[PDB]
Amino acid sequence: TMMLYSGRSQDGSHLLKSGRYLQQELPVRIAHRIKGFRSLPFIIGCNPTILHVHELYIRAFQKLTDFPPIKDQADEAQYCQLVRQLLDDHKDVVTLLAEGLRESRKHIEDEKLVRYFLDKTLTSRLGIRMLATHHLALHEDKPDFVGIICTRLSPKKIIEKWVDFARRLCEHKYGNAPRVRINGHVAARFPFIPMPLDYILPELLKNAMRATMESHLDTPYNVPDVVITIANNDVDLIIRISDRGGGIAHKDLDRVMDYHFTTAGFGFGLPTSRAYAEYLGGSLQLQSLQGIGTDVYLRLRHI
Amino acid sequence: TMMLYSGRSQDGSHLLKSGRYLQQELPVRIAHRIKGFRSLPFIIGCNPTILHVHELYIRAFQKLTDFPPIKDQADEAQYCQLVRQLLDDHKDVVTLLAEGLRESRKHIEDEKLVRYFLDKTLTSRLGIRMLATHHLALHEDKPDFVGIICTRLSPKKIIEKWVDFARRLCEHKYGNAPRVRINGHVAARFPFIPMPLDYILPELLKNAMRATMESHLDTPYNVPDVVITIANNDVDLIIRISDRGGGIAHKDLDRVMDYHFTTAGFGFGLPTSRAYAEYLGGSLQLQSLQGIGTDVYLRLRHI
Ligand SMILES: Nc1ncnc2c1ncn2[C@@H]1O[C@H](COP(=O)(O)OP(=O)(O)O)[C@@H](O)[C@H]1O
Ligand SMILES: Nc1ncnc2c1ncn2[C@@H]1O[C@H](COP(=O)(O)OP(=O)(O)O)[C@@H](O)[C@H]1O
Ligand SMILES: O=C(O)[C@H](Cl)Cc1ccccc1
Ligand SMILES: O=C(O)[C@H](Cl)Cc1ccccc1
Ligand SMILES: [K+]
Ligand SMILES: [K+]
Ligand SMILES: [Mg+2]
Ligand SMILES: [Mg+2]
Repeated sequence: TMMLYSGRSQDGSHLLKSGRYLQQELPVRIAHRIKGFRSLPFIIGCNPTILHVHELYIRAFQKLTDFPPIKDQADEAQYCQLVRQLLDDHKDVVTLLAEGLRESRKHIEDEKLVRYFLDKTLTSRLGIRMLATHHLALHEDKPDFVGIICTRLSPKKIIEKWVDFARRLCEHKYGNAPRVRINGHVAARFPFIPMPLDYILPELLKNAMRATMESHLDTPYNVPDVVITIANNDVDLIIRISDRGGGIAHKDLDRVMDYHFTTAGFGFGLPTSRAYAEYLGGSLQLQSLQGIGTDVYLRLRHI
Repeated sequence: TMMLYSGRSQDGSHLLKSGRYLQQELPVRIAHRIKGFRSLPFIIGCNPTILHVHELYIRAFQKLTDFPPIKDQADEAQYCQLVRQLLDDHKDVVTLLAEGLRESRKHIEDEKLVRYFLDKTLTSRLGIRMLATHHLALHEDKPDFVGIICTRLSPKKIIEKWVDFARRLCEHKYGNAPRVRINGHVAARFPFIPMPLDYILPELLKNAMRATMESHLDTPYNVPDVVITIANNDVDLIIRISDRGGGIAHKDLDRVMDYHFTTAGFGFGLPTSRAYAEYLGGSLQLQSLQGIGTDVYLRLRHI
């Protein structure tokens, strides 16, 4: 449904076609988000933070539609400025929704409703930001990238990037962090879009590390490694993240995938990651060994 | 629904109550199996091997109902002889059903039907044999057993028993076998009924070993270990069997749980194991890392 244009061209004609495609596509997608807010239960839609986000989307739609049809490179250039502005203006939207919904959702009893709204809203948003960021990136001169598409992504490398990140957060909080071993198809390289991994990987790694530290309070200086296995085949990329952090309790298991649920970010890591994975044609599955640890399986389809 | 009597008594009164319970229970359960055969699609029910099994059940029902009410230890003793006879007469039933159904099932188009019949038939049969074997075992003087209930089963020990068994089959066929490492709650001991593990474990181990050998045809002398993790908590026992045997292909994944499906026993290992696990209140789940290996998770509820 959403096209990431991979074409390049000397005169910069492909930038024009891309820009014109965005211009047709973005207002429509934003209008769908606005309809989602309009259909929220009244009591939730009246929450001042939800109203703020609703108004941001209306404002986005207005600016996008106010922008004249792109006729030349000069126009396309100014359109990119608008798109950059909107991307920035909306950067905290996930956090505002989480906040606005936290209490308000407790009112209504159809708890399916908020899950559906958040799944639909956050995944459409991911898709919108991918499209827009892709267009902007077409102007960049990065080797191994066409827009936001890496032509030879290494799962091992991007995993290591987020491992370093998560380990530093963990070390800050607990004074130590599990080491991470990576095995399986460590030398794999293939065309792939980093952005979803950039959201999902740190969420899963933070979870695994927290769980490991909290279950080893007596030996923070000596905790079990987290073990990550990469499997690359013609159909999908599988990343298994296995910890010895004690598992997800039976009493918690049916709730960990709910937005807002946490035993402690703000309980969004798992449901958001799963929503993103499925949006892109993959999945996120959990296997809990209560008393031992948890295996988390991220699957993403190849391009 | 099915009670395994754990009571013991000096005068041998508990043997009488147990026997009388069997006498009430067995004919009813067998009649249900007979109704299952009666409702099989005509073309399948007419298969001579299916008819043979159908007739065995009728004959079982006749003998059980022909047996007079148990009034004393002398009677109970003779009833045990009948039960032993029937257990033996029916020992090859799974194999006969597999054979009788193999071709005949291809006729009818509702493929849900055979799955349902086999799930229902095989699990009811497991339950019946557990009840009967339990009663017979009440006469035995084994330490750590009440009937077929082990009062302090070690998952590690019973796993090692079947590991040795599977490794010998594997070595016979391929000239070598993966080593198996066991980790997690290796010292766990708890009350538990071995019989279902005795069916399931060798099936899962044979699968893992076959997969490992067939994916390492160039280095049969040096193959990846199978790794088994035990997790014991207050709710269930989890046994994870992880291999590096290349995984279950995407094109096969939705078929491996079908009776008769095999890429090579006779394609019964997985569906039978899952049926047994669920019958007992647990589950059997597969995680395939195509190109790398497979994790199989057996969960069984504590007693
Ligand atoms: N690897 C894991 N081991 C144990 N528990 C986990 C793991 N991953 C997630 N959880 C549980 O799931 C809950 C929800 O996780 P998440 O949605 O990422 O939100 P948060 O981390 O903000 O609590 C966590 O609070 C934790 O209880
Ligand atoms: N651990 C495993 N690794 C790879 N493939 C497996 C594994 N376990 C089962 N399979 C696949 O599932 C199929 C069905 O298995 P099963 O029901 O046990 O029957 P059988 O072993 O008789 O073929 C196997 O033929 C094999 O292709
Ligand atoms: O992040 C958001 O919530 C929106 Cl989709 C940002 C946006 C980007 C491009 C055009 C319009 C809105
Ligand atoms: O294995 C079988 O198919 C039956 Cl349940 C054997 C049996 C055992 C006890 C009483 C009747 C039948
Ligand atoms: K959550
Ligand atoms: K099968
Ligand atoms: Mg989290
Ligand atoms: Mg098998």
